[PDB]
Amino acid sequence: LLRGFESSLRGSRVRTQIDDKSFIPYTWQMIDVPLAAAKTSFIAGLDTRQ
Amino acid sequence: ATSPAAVLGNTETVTANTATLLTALNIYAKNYNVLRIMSGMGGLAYAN
Repeated sequence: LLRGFESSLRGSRVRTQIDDKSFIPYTWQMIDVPLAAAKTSFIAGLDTRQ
Repeated sequence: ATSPAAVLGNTETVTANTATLLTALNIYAKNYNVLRIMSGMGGLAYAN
């Protein structure tokens, strides 16, 4: 109780603990919708000029 | 242009001296194209 207590010494407040784990799971949403990926020949046209 | 006798009594081939101020020409053409919609996306069949 008086000597076996945990304390946040040096190394416990290192910055890499926030630098190693990305923020991707806390900000990105599970979209689960397919990407567009439409072709260019369909949108631009057939170029009937020549 | 300031004289109605000249403005109103004139011939087919002439106009007002103030017609020289009509220096802009706008030419329009209205055409057809095809707006295709498929798989959630739009596009134009004819590029040019």
